[PDB]
Amino acid sequence: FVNQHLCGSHLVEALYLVCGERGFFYTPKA
Amino acid sequence: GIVEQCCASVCSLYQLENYCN
Ligand code: NA
Repeated sequence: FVNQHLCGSHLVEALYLVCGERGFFYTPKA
Repeated sequence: GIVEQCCASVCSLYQLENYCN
């Protein structure tokens, strides 16, 4: 479900789901 | 950044996993 355009909360929810308990970092300004 | 890679263009599992801890 990750091979599409994922923006904003849609991106953060894909990160939350794929990463699990490992957690993630969301740095929108790169 | 992830926004260029996943919102402005199509994302992939490889790119997402790159932001997991
Ligand atoms: Na891309």
